[PDB]
Amino acid sequence: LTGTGVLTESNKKFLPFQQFGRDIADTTDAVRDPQTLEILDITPCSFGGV
Amino acid sequence: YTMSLGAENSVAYSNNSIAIPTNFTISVTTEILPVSMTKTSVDCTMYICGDSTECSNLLLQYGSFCTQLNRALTGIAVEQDKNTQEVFAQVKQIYKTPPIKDFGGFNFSQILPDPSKPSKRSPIEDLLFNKVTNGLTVLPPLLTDEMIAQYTSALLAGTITSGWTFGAGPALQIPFPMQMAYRFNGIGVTQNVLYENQKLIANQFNSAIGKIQDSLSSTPSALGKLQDVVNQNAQALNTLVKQLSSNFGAISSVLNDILSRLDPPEAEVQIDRLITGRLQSLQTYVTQQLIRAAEIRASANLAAIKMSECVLGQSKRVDFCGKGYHLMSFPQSAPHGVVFLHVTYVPAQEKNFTTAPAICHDGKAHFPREGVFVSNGTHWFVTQRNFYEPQIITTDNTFVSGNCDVVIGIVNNTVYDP
Amino acid sequence: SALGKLQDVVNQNAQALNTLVKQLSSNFGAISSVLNDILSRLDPPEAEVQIDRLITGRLQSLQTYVTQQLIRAAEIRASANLAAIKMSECVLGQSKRVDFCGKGYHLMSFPQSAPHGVVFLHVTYVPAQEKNFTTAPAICHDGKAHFPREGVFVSNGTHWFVTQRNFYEPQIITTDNTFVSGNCDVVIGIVNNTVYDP
Amino acid sequence: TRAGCLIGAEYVNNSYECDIPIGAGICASYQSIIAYTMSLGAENSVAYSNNSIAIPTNFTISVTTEILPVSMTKTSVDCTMYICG
Ligand SMILES: *[C@@H]1O[C@H](CO)[C@@H](O[C@@H]2O[C@H](CO)[C@@H](O)[C@H](O)[C@H]2NC(C)=O)[C@H](O)[C@H]1NC(C)=O
Ligand SMILES: *[C@@H]1O[C@H](CO)[C@@H](O[C@@H]2O[C@H](CO)[C@@H](O)[C@H](O)[C@H]2NC(C)=O)[C@H](O)[C@H]1NC(C)=O
Ligand SMILES: *[C@@H]1O[C@H](CO)[C@@H](O[C@@H]2O[C@H](CO)[C@@H](O)[C@H](O)[C@H]2NC(C)=O)[C@H](O)[C@H]1NC(C)=O
Ligand SMILES: *[C@@H]1O[C@H](CO)[C@@H](O[C@@H]2O[C@H](CO)[C@@H](O)[C@H](O)[C@H]2NC(C)=O)[C@H](O)[C@H]1NC(C)=O
Ligand SMILES: *[C@@H]1O[C@H](CO)[C@@H](O[C@@H]2O[C@H](CO)[C@@H](O)[C@H](O)[C@H]2NC(C)=O)[C@H](O)[C@H]1NC(C)=O
Ligand SMILES: *[C@@H]1O[C@H](CO)[C@@H](O[C@@H]2O[C@H](CO)[C@@H](O)[C@H](O)[C@H]2NC(C)=O)[C@H](O)[C@H]1NC(C)=O
Ligand SMILES: *[C@@H]1O[C@H](CO)[C@@H](O[C@@H]2O[C@H](CO)[C@@H](O)[C@H](O)[C@H]2NC(C)=O)[C@H](O)[C@H]1NC(C)=O
Ligand SMILES: *[C@@H]1O[C@H](CO)[C@@H](O[C@@H]2O[C@H](CO)[C@@H](O)[C@H](O)[C@H]2NC(C)=O)[C@H](O)[C@H]1NC(C)=O
Ligand SMILES: *[C@@H]1O[C@H](CO)[C@@H](O[C@@H]2O[C@H](CO)[C@@H](O)[C@H](O)[C@H]2NC(C)=O)[C@H](O)[C@H]1NC(C)=O
Ligand SMILES: *[C@@H]1O[C@H](CO)[C@@H](O)[C@H](O)[C@H]1NC(C)=O
Ligand SMILES: *[C@@H]1O[C@H](CO)[C@@H](O)[C@H](O)[C@H]1NC(C)=O
Ligand SMILES: *[C@@H]1O[C@H](CO)[C@@H](O)[C@H](O)[C@H]1NC(C)=O
Repeated sequence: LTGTGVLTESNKKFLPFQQFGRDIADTTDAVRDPQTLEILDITPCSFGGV
Repeated sequence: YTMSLGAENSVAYSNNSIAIPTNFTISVTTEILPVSMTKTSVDCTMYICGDSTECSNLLLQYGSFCTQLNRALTGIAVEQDKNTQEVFAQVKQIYKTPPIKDFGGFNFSQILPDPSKPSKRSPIEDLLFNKVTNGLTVLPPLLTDEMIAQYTSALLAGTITSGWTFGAGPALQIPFPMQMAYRFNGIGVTQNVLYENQKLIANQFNSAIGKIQDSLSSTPSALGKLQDVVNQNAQALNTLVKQLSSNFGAISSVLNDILSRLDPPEAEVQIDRLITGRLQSLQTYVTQQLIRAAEIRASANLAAIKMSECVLGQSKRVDFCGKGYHLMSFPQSAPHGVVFLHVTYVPAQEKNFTTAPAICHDGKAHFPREGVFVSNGTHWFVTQRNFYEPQIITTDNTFVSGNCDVVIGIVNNTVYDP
Repeated sequence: SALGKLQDVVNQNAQALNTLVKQLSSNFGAISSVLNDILSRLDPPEAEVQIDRLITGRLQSLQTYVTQQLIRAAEIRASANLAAIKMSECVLGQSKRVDFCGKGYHLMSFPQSAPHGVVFLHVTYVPAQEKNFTTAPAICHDGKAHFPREGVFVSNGTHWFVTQRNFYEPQIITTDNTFVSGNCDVVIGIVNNTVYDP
Repeated sequence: TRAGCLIGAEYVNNSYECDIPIGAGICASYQSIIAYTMSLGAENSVAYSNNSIAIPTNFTISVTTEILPVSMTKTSVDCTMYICG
C-alpha cells in the first residue's frame, strides 16, 4: 500500500485480521503496522492552493 | 387511487350577491430559498496523477484542460459569495432595535437575536441552523454565519423600527402600530380597523410566529431544499472521489501498481487510460457543478428580489410574498439559504349581502367613492371592500354620475346629505 | 471599472475562444499536433492512429467549449430577460417594486445602449432632511375618533397637524382631511385636540 | 486566517469595507498590505419610541446606473475545419 501521508498514533480498534482501514470514500486512512501491531492514522500531507 | 385535485366548491354566484369578510386572520408562512453552494476547488493535476511526475508529463499533452476546469470552479466559488452578498447585504447601515421592546403589543422575540446565545442568533435561526446538517479543497464563504445573522438582524431592526423607509433612504422612525396601519392601508383596509383591533392583531401575530417556530421544529421535511443542496454537493464530491477506484480498462486503478509492474512502453498507455477516465470524471463533475450553480444563482436572484420587495417594502404582487394580502416579511438566516416569514392578511368569517352597482336618489346615480354598496336585508349601506364596516350612504362617501336610466341593476335608496 | 459587467462577458468569450484555439497545439499523445506532418510522414495504418488521437482530443475540446458556451448563453439569456422586464416596468411605466428600478422611490428610468448590453438611468426620489415629531394614531374630538384620510397626525410641540406621509406639509386638522370611526375609548394612544369644521 | 495561513499582510484591528476578499470574513487592502475583518456598515440606532415619527422636510432627486448584459458575440466554430482542417 504505497502512498504519501502523515502517520500518527491511532485509537481505532482494528479487528485481529484487518490490515487496512478505509473511510466512506474508500480512501485508506488507517493501517495496521506489520512488524509491531499498531494502528497508524493516515492524514494527508498539508496541500492547498496558493 | 386516482388523485383528488381538491374539494369541490360551488361559489354562490348571483348577479346581486356579494360576500364581505367580517373578520380576518394574521397568518405567517415560511418560504425557504437556497442562496449559496459549497465553494469547492480542485487541484486537477493532483486529482489525476497524485504524486507521480511522468503521469503529469503525460497529462501535459492535453494542454489546458486543468486550467479551464480550475477557472470554472473559481467562477462558481466567486459566484457563491456574490449570491450571498446580493441576498443579504441589502443595507449599508447596521440597525439595532431599542432596548425597550414596546411595539404596541407585537412581540418579535422569536426573530430578534438572542443575547444569551454566543452565536447571537434568533430562536428561529438557531432552530434552522440545528435542523440543517485528493486535491479537493473546500473554501470558506467570504461572509461568516455571524455576519449573515448581523445583516439579518439589521434588516429586522430596520423594518421593525422604520418600516419601508430605510430601504428607500434614511430610516425614519414610526411606531409599529402605525406602521402596520400603513400596511393595512396598503392592502385596501382602513387603518381604524387596525387601531380598534390592535390587541387582537398583536395576539394573532404572536400566535402565528409561535406556530411557525413549532412547525419548523416538529417537521423534519420543511427544510428539504437546503438539505437537498447540501446532499447534492456532498454526493457529487463523493462520486468524484470514488471515481479514482475505477481502472477505466487499465490493469489497475492505482498508478503506483502499474508503474512498479510494467515498463514505460505499456505503462504509458495504461496511465493514459487512467488519465482520460479521471479527466472525463472531473469534466463531468465540473459541468454538473456549473448547471447546479446556475440553478442556485437563479434561486439566489429570486431570494434577493424577495428580500427587496417583501422585507424592504409591501408588495402588491399576488402570492409573491406568501398567500394572502401581504403585510410585511421578516428574513431569517439559514445554512446556505434564507428563510422568509411572510405576514399576510387573510380575510375570514365572510357574510352574504345583497349588493347594487349604484344607488338612485333624486334622479341621480350615486357610486361609492372607495367602497361597495351592501344591503343587510332591509337597509342599504356602503362598506369598504375587504372588511364589513357598514356606513350610512352619504354624499361624502359617494359621487354622482349621470342619472338612473343607464346603469343596469341600480336600486332606489335615499342618500343622506350631512 | 464601472462597466465591468459587459467587460466580463467580453473577456470570458475571448478567453474561451483563445483556449479553444490553443487546444489545437496539443498533440493529445500523438507524435505531432500538426495534421500535415502526420499525413506527410506516415502510411495510412499508423497515420489513422495518430489522427484518431488528435480527433479525440480536439472533439473533446470542442464539446467542452460548446457546453460552457451553452451555460454562459443561458446566463446571458436570463440577464436579457431581466433587462427586458426592467425596460417594460421601469422605462415604459413607474414601478412600485422596491429596489427593482434603483434605490429609493422610483420616478422614471431612461435606457442607454451599451456594447452587448443596456444601461438604465434610474431616477428616484430620495427623502432628505428628516425632522422629529410627536405623533398620535388618532385625534379625540367631541367623543369621536378622527383618523387621517391620507396622511399622519404630527405635533410640532404645541399644536397638532396632519401632513402627507412622505413630505412634511403641516395642515390644520379638519373634517375634510379626517374621517370619524367610533369612540375615543378603543384606540390606544389617542390624544385630545380640536378638529376644525370649515 | 480560517481560510488558511496569510503571509505578508499585517492584521490590523480596524474594520473597513472589503477590498480584496480572503475568506471567512477577512479582507485585504493596500493603505503596506493589511488584513482585517470586514466592516458590515456604519452602526446606526434608530430613535424608536411609541409616539415619535420622522417626517422628511426635503428630498433629493438621485439618478443611479444599472448595467445589464444583453447579448454575447455570435460565433460559429466549424467542427470539421477545427478538427481536421
Ligand atoms: C350565501 O348563501 C348561499 C346560498 O344562499 C350559501 O351557499 C350554500 O352553502 C351550503 C353550505 O355549503 C350548501 O349546502 C348550499 O348548496 C349552498 N347554496 C348555493 C346556492 O350555493 C353560502 O354558504 C352563503 N354564504 C355565507 C357566507 O353565508
Ligand atoms: C375574529 O376572530 C378572532 C379569533 O381570531 C376572535 O377572537 C376570539 O374571540 C373569542 C370570543 O370573543 C375569544 O374567546 C377568543 O379568545 C378570541 N381569540 C383571540 C385570538 O383573540 C374575534 O372575536 C373575532 N371577531 C369577530 C367580530 O367575530
Ligand atoms: C414575548 O414572547 C416571549 C416568548 O413567546 C415571552 O417569553 C416568555 O415569557 C414568559 C414569562 O416571562 C416565560 O414563562 C416563558 O418561558 C418565555 N418564553 C420564552 C421562549 O422565552 C415574552 O414574555 C413575550 N413578551 C415580551 C414583552 O417579550
Ligand atoms: C339592518 O341594519 C339596520 C340598521 O343598522 C337595522 O336596524 C336596527 O336594528 C336594531 C336591532 O335590530 C335596532 O336596535 C335599531 O334601532 C335599528 N335601526 C334602524 C335605523 O332601524 C336592521 O335591523 C338590520 N336588519 C337586519 C336583517 O340585520
Ligand atoms: C325607483 O324610483 C323611480 C322614481 O322614483 C321609479 O321610476 C318610476 O316608476 C313608476 C312605477 O313603475 C313609473 O310609473 C314611472 O314612470 C317611473 N319614472 C321614471 C322616471 O322612471 C322606479 O320604478 C323605482 N324603481 C324601483 C325598482 O322601484
Ligand atoms: C407650531 O405651529 C404653530 C402653528 O404653525 C405655531 O404657532 C404660531 O406661532 C407663530 C410665531 O410663534 C405665531 O405668529 C402664530 O400666530 C402661531 N399660530 C397659532 C395658531 O398659534 C407654533 O409656534 C409652533 N410651535 C413650535 C414649537 O414650532
Ligand atoms: C381627553 O378628553 C377627555 C374628555 O374631555 C378626558 O376624559 C375626562 O377626564 C377627566 C379628568 O380625568 C374626567 O373627570 C372625566 O370623567 C373624563 N371624561 C371621559 C368621558 O372620559 C381625558 O382625560 C382627556 N385626556 C387627556 C390626556 O387630557
Ligand atoms: C430625534 O431625536 C432623537 C433623540 O431625541 C435623536 O437621536 C439622538 O441623536 C444624537 C445625534 O445624532 C445622538 O447623539 C443620540 O445618541 C441620539 N439618541 C438616541 C436615543 O438615539 C435623533 O437624531 C432625532 N432625529 C432627528 C432627525 O433629529
Ligand atoms: C431642500 O434642499 C435643497 C438642496 O437639495 C435646498 O436648495 C438649496 O438652498 C440653498 C439656500 O436656499 C442654496 O444655497 C443652494 O444652492 C440650494 N441648492 C440647490 C441644489 O438648489 C433647499 O433650500 C431645501 N429646502 C428646504 C425647505 O430646506
Ligand atoms: C516481530 O518483530 C517485532 C519487532 O521487534 C517484535 O516486536 C515482534 O515480537 C515480532 N513477532 C511478532 C509475532 O510480531
Ligand atoms: C339580476 O337579474 C334579474 C333577472 O333575473 C334582474 O331583475 C335584476 O335587475 C338583476 N340585477 C342586477 C344587479 O343586474
Ligand atoms: C406610549 O407609552 C406610554 C407609557 O410608556 C403611554 O403613556 C402612551 O400613551 C403611549 N403612547 C402611544 C401612542 O401608545
